[PDB]
Amino acid sequence: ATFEIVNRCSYTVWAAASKGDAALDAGGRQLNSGESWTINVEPGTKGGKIWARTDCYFDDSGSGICKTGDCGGLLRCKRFGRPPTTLAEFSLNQYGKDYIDISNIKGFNVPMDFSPTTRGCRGVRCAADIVGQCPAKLKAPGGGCNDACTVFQTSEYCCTTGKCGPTEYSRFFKRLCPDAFSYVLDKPTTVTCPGSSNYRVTFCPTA
Repeated sequence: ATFEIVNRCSYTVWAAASKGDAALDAGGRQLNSGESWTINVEPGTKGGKIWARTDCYFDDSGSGICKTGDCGGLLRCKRFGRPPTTLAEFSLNQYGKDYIDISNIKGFNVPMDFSPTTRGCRGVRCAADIVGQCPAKLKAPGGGCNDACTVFQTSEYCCTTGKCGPTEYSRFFKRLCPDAFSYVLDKPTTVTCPGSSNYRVTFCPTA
């Protein structure tokens, strides 16, 4: 499956792609404003994620740091990134279908659209100014808007027991972005696509 990753932000981002225990394609790359990077993701990939990292520095060996979404200091991510990170999430070729969503469960850093480039399903988008409107207690000093689990580490926010409800904090994310997951047990906003669809992830789709 091909994913074209497009940076429409006015600032540079460092795209990342991982399934948690391995890189997808090269795992990461710098995208200047306007740049597009196309990666290939193996069919059957379960629990894949794509995200943006901001304010990164890497040396010539590809080691460094990012202010949001850092994946163990690597340019080429092999693991998931440090919150806050808006997440494009996907599982491919699962009994004949693909499943896609956007999630704010790990917070929000950069607005995103995640859409198929092939027929048979709709895209999803979370492009509101979540960082600008972020509740004081969730603001990440390093940049972005943290999820409540990251900030407070309670069973209720982290849904540790599989029993949790919406919260004042989850409702903030849901109000700004109805089409993204706002907490673990949120009413799903997952889209079912034909198996083996192709996709485009666009950062800052409306600006």
